[PDB]
This record gives sequence, C-alpha cells and structure tokens, in this order.
Amino acid sequence: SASAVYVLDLKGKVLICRNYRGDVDMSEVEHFMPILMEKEEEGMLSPILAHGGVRFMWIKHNNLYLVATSKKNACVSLVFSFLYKVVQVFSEYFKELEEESIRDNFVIIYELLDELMDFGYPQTTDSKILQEYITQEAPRPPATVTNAVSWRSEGIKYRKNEVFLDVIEAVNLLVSANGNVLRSEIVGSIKMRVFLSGMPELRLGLNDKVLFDNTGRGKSKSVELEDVKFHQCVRLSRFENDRTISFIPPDGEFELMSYRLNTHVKPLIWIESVIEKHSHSRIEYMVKAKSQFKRRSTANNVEIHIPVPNDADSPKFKTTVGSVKWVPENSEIVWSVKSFPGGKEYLMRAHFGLPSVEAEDKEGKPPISVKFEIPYFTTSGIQVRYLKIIEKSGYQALPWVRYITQNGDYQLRTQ
Amino acid sequence: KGENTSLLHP
Amino acid sequence: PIRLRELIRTIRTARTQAEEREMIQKECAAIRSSFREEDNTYRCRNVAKLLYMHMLGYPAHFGQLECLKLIASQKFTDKRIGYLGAMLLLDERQDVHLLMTNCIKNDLNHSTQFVQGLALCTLGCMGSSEMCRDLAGEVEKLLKTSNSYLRKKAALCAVHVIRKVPELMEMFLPATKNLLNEKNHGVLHTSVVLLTEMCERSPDMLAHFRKLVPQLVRILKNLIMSGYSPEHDVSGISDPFLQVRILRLLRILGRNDDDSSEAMNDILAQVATNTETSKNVGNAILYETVLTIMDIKSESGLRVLAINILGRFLLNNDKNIRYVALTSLLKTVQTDHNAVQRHRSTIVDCLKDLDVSIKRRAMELSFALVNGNNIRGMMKELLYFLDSCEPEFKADCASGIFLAAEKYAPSKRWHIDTIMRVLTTAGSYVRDDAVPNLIQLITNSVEMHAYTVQRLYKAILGDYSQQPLVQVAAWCIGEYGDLLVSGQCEEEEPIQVTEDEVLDILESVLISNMSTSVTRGYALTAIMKLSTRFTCTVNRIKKVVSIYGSSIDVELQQRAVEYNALFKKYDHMRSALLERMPVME
Amino acid sequence: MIHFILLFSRQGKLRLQKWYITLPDKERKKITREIVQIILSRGHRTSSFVDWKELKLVYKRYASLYFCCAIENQDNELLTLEIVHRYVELLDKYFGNVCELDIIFNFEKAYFILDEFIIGGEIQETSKKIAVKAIEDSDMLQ
Amino acid sequence: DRKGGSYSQAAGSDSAQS
Amino acid sequence: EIFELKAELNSDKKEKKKEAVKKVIASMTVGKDVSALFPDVVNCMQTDNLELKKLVYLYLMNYAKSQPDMAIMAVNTFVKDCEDPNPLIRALAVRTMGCIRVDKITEYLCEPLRKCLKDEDPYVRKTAAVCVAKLHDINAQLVEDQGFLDTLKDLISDSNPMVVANAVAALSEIAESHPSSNLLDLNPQSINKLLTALNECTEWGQIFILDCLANYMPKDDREAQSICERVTPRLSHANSAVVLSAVKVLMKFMEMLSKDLDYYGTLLKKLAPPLVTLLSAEPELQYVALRNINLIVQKRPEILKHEMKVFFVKYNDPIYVKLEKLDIMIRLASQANIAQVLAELREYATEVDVDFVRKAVRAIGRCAIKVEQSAERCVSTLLDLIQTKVNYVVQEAIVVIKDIFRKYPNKYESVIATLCENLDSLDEPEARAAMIWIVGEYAERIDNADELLESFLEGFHDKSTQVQLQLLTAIVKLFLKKPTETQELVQQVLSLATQDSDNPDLRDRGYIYWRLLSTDPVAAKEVVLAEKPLISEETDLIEPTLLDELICYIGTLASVYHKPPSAFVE
Repeated sequence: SASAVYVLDLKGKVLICRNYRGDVDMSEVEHFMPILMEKEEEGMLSPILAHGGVRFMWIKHNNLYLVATSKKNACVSLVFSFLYKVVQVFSEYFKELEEESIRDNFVIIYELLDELMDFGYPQTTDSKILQEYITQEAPRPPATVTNAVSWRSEGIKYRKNEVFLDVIEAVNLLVSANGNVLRSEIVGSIKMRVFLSGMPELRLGLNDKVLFDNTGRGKSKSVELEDVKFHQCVRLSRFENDRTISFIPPDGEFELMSYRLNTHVKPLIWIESVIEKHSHSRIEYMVKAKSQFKRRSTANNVEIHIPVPNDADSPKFKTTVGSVKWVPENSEIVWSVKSFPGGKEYLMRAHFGLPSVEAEDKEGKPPISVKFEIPYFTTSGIQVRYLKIIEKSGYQALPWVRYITQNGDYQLRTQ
Repeated sequence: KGENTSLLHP
Repeated sequence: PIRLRELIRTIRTARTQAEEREMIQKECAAIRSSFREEDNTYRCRNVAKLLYMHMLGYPAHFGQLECLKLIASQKFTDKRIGYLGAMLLLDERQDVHLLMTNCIKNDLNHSTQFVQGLALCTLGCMGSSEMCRDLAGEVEKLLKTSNSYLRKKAALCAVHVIRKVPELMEMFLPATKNLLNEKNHGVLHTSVVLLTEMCERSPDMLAHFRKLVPQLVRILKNLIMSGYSPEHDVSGISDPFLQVRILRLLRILGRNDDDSSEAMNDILAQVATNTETSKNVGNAILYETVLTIMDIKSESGLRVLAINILGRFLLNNDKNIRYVALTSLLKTVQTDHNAVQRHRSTIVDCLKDLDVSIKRRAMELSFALVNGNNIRGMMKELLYFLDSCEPEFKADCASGIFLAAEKYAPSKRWHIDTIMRVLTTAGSYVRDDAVPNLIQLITNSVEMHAYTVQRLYKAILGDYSQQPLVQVAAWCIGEYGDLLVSGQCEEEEPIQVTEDEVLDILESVLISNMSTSVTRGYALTAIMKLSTRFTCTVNRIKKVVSIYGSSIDVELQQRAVEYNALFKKYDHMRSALLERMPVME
Repeated sequence: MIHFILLFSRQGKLRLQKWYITLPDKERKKITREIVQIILSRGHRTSSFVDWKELKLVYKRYASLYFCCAIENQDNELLTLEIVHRYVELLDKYFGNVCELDIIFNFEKAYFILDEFIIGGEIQETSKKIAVKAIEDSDMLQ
Repeated sequence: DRKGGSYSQAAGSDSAQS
Repeated sequence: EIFELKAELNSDKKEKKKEAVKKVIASMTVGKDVSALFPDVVNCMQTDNLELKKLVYLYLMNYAKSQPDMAIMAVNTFVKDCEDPNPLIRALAVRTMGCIRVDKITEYLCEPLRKCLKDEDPYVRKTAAVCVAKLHDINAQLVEDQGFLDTLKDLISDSNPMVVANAVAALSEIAESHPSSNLLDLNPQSINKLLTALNECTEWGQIFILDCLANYMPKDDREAQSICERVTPRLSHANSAVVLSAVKVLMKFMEMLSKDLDYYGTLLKKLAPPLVTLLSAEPELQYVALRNINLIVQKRPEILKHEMKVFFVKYNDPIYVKLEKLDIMIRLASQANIAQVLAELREYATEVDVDFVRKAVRAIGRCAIKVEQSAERCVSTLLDLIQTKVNYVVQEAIVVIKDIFRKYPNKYESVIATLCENLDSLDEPEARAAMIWIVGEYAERIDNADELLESFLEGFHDKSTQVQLQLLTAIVKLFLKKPTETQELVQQVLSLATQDSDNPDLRDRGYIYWRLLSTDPVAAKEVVLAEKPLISEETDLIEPTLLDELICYIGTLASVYHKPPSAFVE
C-alpha cells in the first residue's frame, strides 16, 4: 500500500514520480537521500526506509532507486511485487535501465505508470497486454486483460509453430574452508520460448518422481524437485489434483516451471587451492582443479576465480591448462578455460611478491567461485516425457528444448 | 558547471 | 608512464563509485608493478598518481618505500615528489620516517636552496620526537645564517622543534639574540614568532625577552608610520601579519609587569586611534590590540577605548565581526566585568541571533556575566533560552544554568527550585555526570528536604523515562523517605505519600524497560534502604528482592541476592548498616 | 598555528588537504568528513566561523570550492581570513584565473605553493611578491 | 549449433502410460 | 519561456499544443513549477487526441491541490469524458476524477461514479471501483451517502474476475479504515465463490482474493479443511506476494485446525518447500521472507525443524540478509545442528564486518546459553576467538565468557586460568566489567586475583559507575573469600569508594560494604558471597497475544518491523 512509487537517480534526483493515493507529500523524497546516506555510513541502511510515520521502501535498480513511499501498514510483499513487475515492464519496453531512457520516454512512461496501478492497487502487469494498449510510437483496452486468460493473447497467427525450451541447471555448491560442502542445492529452470499460432494449452510432462510413483513407474531415473513453482499460465488446480501441468503457453519466452531441490551428488568441478603466502615476501597459489563431471560433458567457458592478495603485485602464473589473467579491479585471478572436458585435471602455481609495508587493515577472505557451464548435461537426470500441445484449429507443433548445465552459487570457502 | 569560474574573479 | 593529468581526467570521467574505485585499484596496481621493478625514469608520474589516489581516499601503504627511495635521489623533480610524499603520507605514527632522518641530514647540508628549503619545510611539517632530537643541531646551525630566504625556514624549524621538544628550547636562547634589526619582513616575523613561542613555552626567557620591548615598540611605530606597502600591504594595511605578531607579542610581553605595559602603552594608544577597521585586516588588528590591552596591565584610558571598540564592533551586522566582538567580550569577562554589564542587552539579543556561532558566543557571554545580583534576574532568561534552544544547545544551556545555581545561587530554596525545573524540562538533555553533583548538593542541604522530597515524589510519578531526573528522584527518596511521608506507618488520612505509591513506583522503575542498569541500581538501593528508613511497608520488599535476585545482569543479580540474604538472615542487622552517608564538599 | 587547512568543493569533493597535526588516517578522514558536513550544512549568514572541537573552524569560499582552516583559540579570527585571502591571491597570481578544474590538475603546484607559503601552520612569507618569486625560481629549476 | 546444449525434439505425452 | 509556452497553448495548432504540453510535462518532471500555467491549459483540455488528454489530466491531477479554485473549470470536461465510447478514455477519466484531491470536485463526480459503477467493461468496472474507493478514503461520509457499499459488495459476485478482485480489494480498504461497524464479512458461499474465482484471478487479483480470507475466521473443521485445500495450490505460484499471502492464510487457518487431523500435518509438510523457495527470492524480498519465517517460527517451530542448511548466510548476501539469516539460525538452533551452527559462527567470525562479527558472537553466546550440551564447544569457540588476537573478537569472547559464568559457572573453573592472562589491557567497559565480575565471583582458581585487581584499582575512582561497582563487588568477594592477601586491598577500595567516590549509588554501596565488613566479617560470607539462584534469562519469544495478532497481519509493514499494526502507523 505504497502512497506513491517514484524512480530516483544516483545523485538523489527523482527521474520520475507518480503519486497513487496522495496521502504522502512529494517533498519526502528529498529526505530519502540523507536517510540512505546516514544508514550506509552506519550500516543501518535497508531497502525499506522510514521517514517518521511514512515508510519509503526503495529498491536498488540498475541506475536509480525505485523508492515507493508508503504511509499506512501496506503490504510490503505486495509493494515489492509491484516494484518487480514495474521493473520487468520497463526492461521489456526499454532495453536500457538508466537515466538515458528515464528522461527519453516520459510521455509513455507516465501513461504506463498511470495504467499500471491506481489508488495503490496494481491493475495491469502483463508486458504484452501493456504494450498492446500503451505504446511510445490509443485504442480501447484489450479483452485479454478482462478475460480469464491474461497470459495468452488470442488471435495470434504464425507461419510455423516452433517452441524453444531451455532446461537451465544451476549447480550451487557451498564448500567450506574445511573441504566439506555445506549448501549443495541445484535449482532447475524449465523455460520455453513458445512461438506458434493461436492460444495452445501446453500439457507439460516429465520424468517426475511423484508422477512416476503415482503412475506406478517409480523404478527408473526420476527427478524429485523439493520445490516446484508453476508459471502464471500454469493451472495450480491440475497440479494439486494429479500433477497435470496444463496451461496456455505465453507468446514469447516465459518460465513455465522451476525445480528446486537439494543435491547429494559430488560437485561437477573439484577445486583445491593452496596458499603458500610468505610473510610480506611472496605468495603461492597451488590451485588444482579436478573435473568430477562425466568425461562426455565439457565445461565450456570455465573460469575458476581465485582471490589473490589485495596489495599483491608482479604476479607470475605457472599453470597447465587454461589461461590465467589477473584483474586488478576484481583483486583476484580467474583460471579461465575455454573448454573443460570432464575428468580433466588442471594444476596451477601462482607466484607474486608483496609490498614491504604491511596493510593497515585486513581485507577478508572472499570465497573462491567458478564459472563452469557445461551444456547438454543433465546432472539431475530428469527427462521430459512429452509436451501436450493442443489447439482448437488443429496443427502439428514441433517443440524443441535444450538442457544447459551451469555453475550457480558454486563458491568454495577460502583457507 | 561552476568550476571554470575564477575563485576571486580578478 | 601515466601522467597525473591523464589520471585526473580518468577519475573525473568515472561516475559510479564502484567504477571509480575499480579505476583507482587498477592505477594502484600499475603503480605497484612499476615500483616493484625499481623504476626511476617515470617515478614522478607514479608518485603523483599515488598522491592523487591517497587524496581521493585510497590506500597507499605500498607506496612508502618508493617515496623514501626518491627522497635520497638527485633529480629535483624526484626530490620534490619524495618531499611531498613524506609530508602527505608520512607521519610520526607511520614509522616510515625513521629512515628519512639520514636523507634529511644529507639534504640539510645541500648547496641548493630549494632542496634545503624543501627539506626544512618537510621536517617542520612532519616534526617527530626522535627526528628533532637528531636534527636539533642542524636547525640551530642554520638559525645563525644570513640568508633572508632561509632565515624564515630556520625560525619555523626551530619553532616546530620547540613545540615538539620543549626541552630543546634551551639551545635556541643564544641563536636568536640580536635578531630584531632584520630588514626583511619575513625574517623579522620569524624572529618575532620564535621569541613569542619561547616566551610562551617557559617563563624563564620572559625577563630576557622583555628587554627587547623598546625595540619592538620602535619597529611597530616605524611600520605604523608607513601606512602604505607595495609588498605585504593588502586592503590599505601594510604588513598586517607583522602588525598582528607585534600586537600578540605586546599582549604576551609584560602581562604582569608595569614597565612593559607602560612602554607599549603609547604604541597601543597610537594603534587604537591610527588604524582604520573598514577592511577585515583593520578590524582584526583592532581586535588584536584590544585583546592585548585587556590581557596586559594597561591604563584606564586604554581599557575604556578597548571597551568602546568592542561595543562598536558588537553592533556591526557582519557575522564575523559579531563573533569577534563576542569572543573579545567573553575573554574580557573577569577583566572589566563592570564595563561588560553595559552590553547585557546585546548579549541577550545575541542568544536569539540566527548564527550558530553568534548564538553560542552570546550564550557563553551571558553565562560568564552571571553575578550574585543578576543571577535571579538572569535565571528567567536562561530558562527561556533553554526551553526554546536548539537541540545541541539545550544540554549546554542546562549545564550552564546548573553551574550558575551551584556557584552563585541566591538561596538554597531558589537553587533547589531551579534545579528541579531544569531536571523536569531538560529531560534527556541533563548530563549523567551532573547527577552525582545534584545528589551531593541535595545531601549537603539538610534544611529543605520536605518540600524537595514532595517535589521529587510528584515529578517521579508523572514520568520515569528521564534517566537523570529519575535517578535524582530515586536518590532523594532513598535519602529522605523518613521525611517525604509523615505518619505513614499505618492507614491514615489521604495525603500525597501513603507509604505504598513509592514502593510501586520503585518496582515499576526496576521492572520498566526504560532502565540503563544505573537507575535500576539506584532504585534497588533506595528500596533496600527503605526497609529501615520506612517502617510502614514491611515484609513486602523482601519478596521483590528475592525475585529480583535472579536478574539477567550479573551486577543486578548479585545485588538482588545480597539484598535477599540481608532480608532473610540479617533482619536485625539491616538497620546497623543503613546509616546516612556523610556529606562533604 | 593552523592545525589543518583543506580545500573542499561545494559537492563535497576535496581539492586540497594539508594538516599540520599528526593524526591517524581513519581519524583524519573522519575529521575531514565532519568538517565537510559542517560546512555543507551551514548557511551564508553563519559568520564563516565555527567552534568545532575547540578549534576555530573558519570556512570562507569565494567560489564553488570552499576553503576551511583550523587554528587554536589564541589569535584573532580575522587573521585567519586575511591569511586565507592572501594565499588565494598568491595562488591566483601564480596560476592566472584559477578555477576548480585548474586546481585538480595543479594539485602538485598548489601543494608546493602552500608548503612554500605556510609551514607547520604558521605564516612563513608575509610578503606577496617574495613568495611568488621564490615559487617561480623553484619551478624554473626543473 | 548453439552453446549450452543443442535443441532436441520433444514428445506429446507419455506413450507408455496410455 | 512562460509567455511563449502560454502563447503556444492558446493557439489553434494541434502540433503546437502537443509541443507545449510535452514541454510543460518535461518541465514538471525536471522540477519546474508549472502550476501557474494550469488555467491556460484548462481551455486547451477538451482535445480529440488521447495523448494530449492524458497529459492534461495528469497536469490537472498534479495541479489540483495547488490551484483548487482553477479546478472548477474541469467538472464539465470530466462529465463529458465519463461517457466516452472508448473504454480507455472512460478509465482515464474515472482515475483522474478519483485522483483529484478536491473537496468540491468529488461532490459533482458522484453521478459519474454511479454511472460507471455498472460499467460492462471489466476495466471500466475496475476503474469505477478504484474511484469509489478513492472517494470513500477522501470522504467516507460522501461514499456512504452515495450508497457505493452495496455496489461494491455486489461486484464480488459478478463476472470480470479481475474486476471482482479489484472490488473486493476496494471493499477491504474501505472496511480497513472503517470502525468495524457494518462490516462486509461474507458467508461460506461468498468464500467459496471467491475461491472459485481465485484460480481465474490474475497475479494482482490473487492477493486481493487472499486478503479477504485473512479476516474471515473459520468455525468448522470441514470449512477450515476446504480453505486449506484451496490455499494449497496457491503455494505453487511464482508470485512471492501470492505465496506469502497463501502462507499467512494457511497459518491463520491453522489456529482453528485440529492437530489430530492429518490436514495440519500435510499443511506443515507442504509449507517447508514454500519456505525454502521463498528463502531463495530476491534480496529485496529476502528480508520480508525472513521476517515472515521469524513471525511464523514462534507459532509452528516444528515446520522448519529440518530447514537449517538454507539458513546459512551467503557470501554475497547483504548485511540485512546476513543478520536475518543469523537470527533465523539462532531461533532455529538445535542440538541436532549444533556442530553446523558452531561452524557457521566460526566462519562468520572471520568476516570483515564489525557489526556482523558482533552479531555472530552474540548468536554463538545465545546458542551456548540456550543449549548446555554445547557449553564446552561454546567455551572452546570463545577461547579460540580470544586467541585470534582481535580487539572486537576478544571483547565478544570476554562478554560471552562472563555471561556463561553467571549462567553455567559450575564447570567454568577450567577457563579462569586461560582468561586470567587474556590481554586484559582492553579498556572496553563491557569486557572490563565482565572480567572484573568473573574474577570476583571466580576468585578461587586464580592465585593472583589480588595482583590482577591491583592494576584495575589505579583508576577505580574515575573508571565508571558500573565499572567501579563491579570492582568494589569483586574486592569485597575476594576479601570475604581470601582476606589474608586482600585485607589491605579491601580497606583501600573502601577508602577510595567511600571518600574519593562522589557517586550516590556507588557511595551507598561502598558505605554498605564497609558497614558489613566492620559489623560481622563472618556474616559477610553468607551475605555478600552467597549462592545466587538460577539466572532467569530473558525469553526472546513474543507474547502469545501478539503472536496471534501477527499471524493475521502477514506481509504487512508491521511484520518486518516486528511491531503491532497500531504501534507503527501515524
């Protein structure tokens, strides 16, 4: 229940503001910057600010803080969801999120803000629906918003019915300094870019453990996602009733389902680091990377980031496979490898000097993270069974899907 | 701007 | 070799703080890589970039050995860069200037004047306790030189050494002898500054330095005679720095002697009437002359002229002029106190001025001008100022009012009422340290306790969030429970104190979340003392003490346990250790 | 003497800094930030004099970049303003139409001029032409 | 070709589940 | 500038009027007071172009409060636009009518609001409901006189499920500011109708639909079971706000649910995956999710019993997120994951955040105090932190040791020797007082207690009131226990705190100690050095009355602040 949502700037200037209830004065935005500065200097800065009896909830955007001032005890989660929807709509309409587009599309930006929410209650949240009624280059509102199906616009015609799916896998491993993995969770991502004619109702079917157990086929390799979230077009009733993933696919790229469950398998890449750091004399980087993934899968664009000393200079890299580049801005050395086949063993030996004068304050030990991304690999083993594409007119669809395995929160605690 | 202006304007 | 201008342009081109930090880190990494190879060709550019990064707020610990290496170099640009690095990133606490002592000693005898002058300036700016000990002889050697451009540097180095090492001023006594005839303005100013520093450091040289009073008076008269100056003459005042130094020396010279004041009395009188205060330099010179006259044993006419000048400057609309007048009035508070009473209206008006510095000066002048006759009249003004004062001045105003009441209170009853009003209105602005002083004052006064006890009881039941007021009320209750309530042993007629409201208030304060563990301890001590002090409410505080003995705080838990043990095993001995504490100044 | 003299811009950026008292780097940064906040949070009718930490914090900027000084409470207040004005005039004469942009590019020259003018917080060159001539001679040395 | 795994054809439903 | 803009706006050229409107909009957004040109734009308001109409309406809304008198020349335009055939124009007019904060403007807009109340277009219906809600908020008496409550109530039982959700949200907002008289509560048929339309509601309408169920109090197990079954599908929604609303509704319904029935167990089992999914949300919603988990933790702590790995603070997590994770771990700490909690605290103690290090130390101390099985592990961790040579870490370890000694000092005698020489030169009052209290109470395993207290007695009269009291108590305890080596020390302490101590409480304590010493030294052992009872630690759990109230208020600003809804609003 934010009183007014406004877009700020890096210098405190409000790029654009739009009051929705009028219960909060527009002059409260000026005091938001001093409050944020005081909070940052004291460690008490939070996204939800508080200016007396009015709370100024702000979200750190790409270039401006989306401050949504509120007065009463409005839904904080609702305000955050509205801000996220507004950010997504702006990203869809404008490819750049900065001051260049804030002051360049004000005529359409004001109309979009007015149409999105009224009296603090959001009304329009579909990017396609908003673009079909408000454009920067007006007819009556589309019937899709009024109709029940607000995620599948009717009347869409295409020459070919091709849908491109993406089995995105995020391998996150939380390995402590002792060598044991604490947080090892893999989050699935079933995103399909449906581009067909009409409003087909997708019938999602995969090798789900629950579905296999219900059907009596709980003996093969089935993916048991701890948390499964359906898309907006996905009908929750069918999933709760018999796990039937039946919903109208959206026009374009959208996230249908996103699995999320813990992983009990060995890490895809095993990286062991050795720190032979002398006392203000030199530093040793005994970094050894072992590929725990299958040899048939290659980790393309593998970049194992090893944090080097903050004051370290004149470093020498003695590795075997993969180029090592030291970035002064990042204050770390990334063991970048173009192609990392499974089972490969890469050994590196870093050596650099240190300044004679000791550092005044400590810099910490940031965890070492790798950027391995091996496509065409299904670590979870979940295989899609079928995709029920049904249309009233009747057409032969040719859906496609690709499985991509990447490294997410794969951070290894430093020694 | 305000930076190119003379400090004393003399 | 990245130029300093290129680095500045790159820094200015960055907008985001993260991008600027990344650029600074990259520049520092490049500088460290260049320094690690022992580069000496582009060392000036690297030093300039490191200095710019340090000024912007970036670490420069690794850029310490390079500055030391460049200091012992031969290039003039490299030497200047090293000197700048030593002055900026080198300090006594840094510990990297210890090796720079040899470089300074080597450059102290350098034939080039710029190198020697730069080294002297660096030594003066970064004077250390150990560097001056090994460089005191070198400074004294250059003090006897005839170089006008180096005489000022030698005087500054000697002054810095004396300030850092007061025990080394004994070696500068004969070096500055016969140095009041320097034609150069800079050399004369340096000599005057050195003499003033020597006089202020120790009074043994005051008699020796007081013999040059006629020479200083003659020099000041000669300077005043020439009202124009092609060099050092700005805004119609020739040698304003020299005039200010002469006035300061005259004020500090002969401050407790009649011969010194009489010798400079004519010069002060001439300056007080032969100087125009239209410009800032003239106003500063007049203020310095007035301060010197006030701080010295001047004549009645000189004091009257200084008072008139201060009054005229008080009416000036300039904020700086008003601040200077307020500072002069505050300094001349004890001296010419009767003459300062004529500016009571101006002091009162300065409290309502829209200048923070002006308001503070007016408040300080009002506080310092409070006497034994205007204290009662000024009490209302002080209370009004405290009630409608700024948040940063409310605590100071309350402290000043309390100090005036404790120092020049017209009566104990009036002082007690003023203290109670300040505590009630100060709230959270009353200092916690003033609580012990108020407790001591209450304990010392043994004639006004019933009225004070009643007032404390009335102010305690209304509010309890004021830590100082709450602590004062608790201490008063603990000290005079026997007098706050009379005949409260059993049920009686309805009075202010019924022997049960105080216990409930103490329990609420102890259990209230608005406790800082200090007022809670005072309340617990008062409750424990009330077991023998008050005989009406008995057998009930023991249960609270026993329950209160398991408090989270270790000290509070121990106090509660001790109180419970005393109540359960030393009931007859409770009154044997509940005697009133002695009252002392 | 002057405890510390720092030139800070209106936006808060510091173009100059020269402290005559040895203080910790973190403590010095905190003091500079507090001085900037006090100057940035002060009006134009405050007399340009602030008694912060028992120091005559005198702020007087003739342009967008302001200047601050910290001297002990033992001399007249107008003396600090006169010294600041003389230093500004000397810097303008040495450079010629001194602006904010020229100050950043001439940081080394400004530091050298300040060192040659005032050392240890005390006045070292009372004259305005002698100091300029000495600075020019030092610059011409190479 | 495409990085991250080549696109593969998908069925309509579980033919073995009737 | 202003004159040129006025001349352009007072022209008959559409391009010039559009350029003037765009310039005025840009000036207003840039921070230019364009309210003086509002009367000029009043004439150039009835325009066929929709782009100019929207800009004119926005200028009037932003210039309505500034110039209420000049807003009287727009009632006719609003009335004319309220009957526009285009649904977008009608919706814009309805939004502008409710957005104009004019006391005399809404009075003449009652007829347009009544006309648009029965609009067939779902967007028109939503706009009319929003305008009615805005009018009721601005003037409750005007809304009551217009009789819009009946129209709002009937909007719930109609088509346009998004419009139905908008009407339901408007009715809830009106009742939220209402004093509870004549509430809009519905019977179970209304709840069933809302649940049926819940599946067809949009992302925004789902929150509005779930908000109505938050105020309804179930009275039967079958109704509660049906509500739980209906809200179960809401837990599989990508919307974080919808998931949070469903979780809050389930928690509220669980208050009347029976633990014997298997519905509560199924709800608890299905709630854990939702909490795990919410814990991996965006940083802005991470704090909200942590606050919701903490609020629901005190109600059903067994729901997240096995949720411990996700509570670990990530390296890239924010300071607020790390603090919330540490608080969740402290509240969810158990003997099963005691080793994991200790490892996280040890790993969290190596960070560069002083506040984060202090929070980790406090969490470790709280875990050690709450669970006595890890008392040895907590003591070892505190000793390691002290030996780490960190000033803040050393102070935190000293505070933890002092707290443990007062709580579990039966087996704390093995750390007195280690803590006897532990860089006691720190002048921090929190660590110094704790060390003094530990030495005084544990003055049995240290043979140099008097020597250690001698260094702290140099500035006892000017150290601190609490520090001075702790030092006096330690000296008294040492004299009572071992007066042979502290007979002179006790007298010196009494003289310093009795003659040179001007503190009232400190002076009274010193006088009491001196009187006890001079009356009966034997009785001082049983009076001063007595065996204190068990220390009652302050419970961090909220009161049951506040917990029940906080269950209904799920997702609001009060949940994040951990304050009552009426204790935070102005």
